[PDB]
Amino acid sequence: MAEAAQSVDQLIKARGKVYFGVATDQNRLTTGKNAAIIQADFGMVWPENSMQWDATEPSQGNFNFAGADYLVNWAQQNGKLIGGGMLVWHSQLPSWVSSITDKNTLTNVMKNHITTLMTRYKGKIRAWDVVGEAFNEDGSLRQTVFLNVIGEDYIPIAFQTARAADPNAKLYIMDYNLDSASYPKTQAIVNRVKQWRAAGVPIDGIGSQTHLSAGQGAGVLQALPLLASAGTPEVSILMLDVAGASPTDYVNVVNACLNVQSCVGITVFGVADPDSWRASTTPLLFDGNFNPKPAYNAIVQDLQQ
Repeated sequence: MAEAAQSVDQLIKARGKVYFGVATDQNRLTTGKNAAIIQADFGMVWPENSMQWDATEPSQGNFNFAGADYLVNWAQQNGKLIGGGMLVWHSQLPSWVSSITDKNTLTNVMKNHITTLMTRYKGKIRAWDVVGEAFNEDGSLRQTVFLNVIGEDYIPIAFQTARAADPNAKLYIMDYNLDSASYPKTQAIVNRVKQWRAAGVPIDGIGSQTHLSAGQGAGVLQALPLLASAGTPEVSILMLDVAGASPTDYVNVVNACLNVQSCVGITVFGVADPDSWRASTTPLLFDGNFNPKPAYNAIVQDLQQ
């Protein structure tokens, strides 16, 4: 009953991009047709939760890598690239980290978390989301424990530490609602990343978590070039999904990446609609029967060359 298809990963590489990827983890790989679809159609996998802080360091200095190892091992078995993260994020943070008020203590904790995770997989990981969701909607920095205890230097320090732990990895800052050039948040992240790179922070990429509502794909055609103007080596579309999964929206986002030389690829936030955090809007590229949806076939048509 499986349908004939083409790999969007193979097609996007033929157009000069690095990958078309997907978020997943052990329980998805064990169920449905996820592993088979990822094997056939996607070239990079990202851990949805198994590399988050609550999963990997549930108490200080006590690391748990079972779920992360599963994904890394599966990807290597199956010839897939691997992305990791998020290393520094206020969500899915254990309470013991929020307990800390001493600046030097939290710095050491953050640096240890980054170094331990990145060293375990040194040379194996294409890219790490070093800092995620650091900005408020108005463009100011989000008042997380890291900002409140360490200050603004937590971002410089996090990236310097990551570069040392694995110099081969691409180091990303990531955020959401960067989907319109008109947003104060989009302009602010660009301004701050330019200034951070002038301060020597090794921010290799900006990753735009592109959770779109219907019709918002068109806006990414202007938002992504604006993000590229920060001058980072790379940008990327991360955690893509689209309410309604209209082919027009999905093709607009793909074309945004094709239009930007620093865009290295696109990652979709899961395989099949029923597993989406917004499943009721059927926002992914495969349906509940694990068959490719019209948007998948529209991407395929757009990437033919």
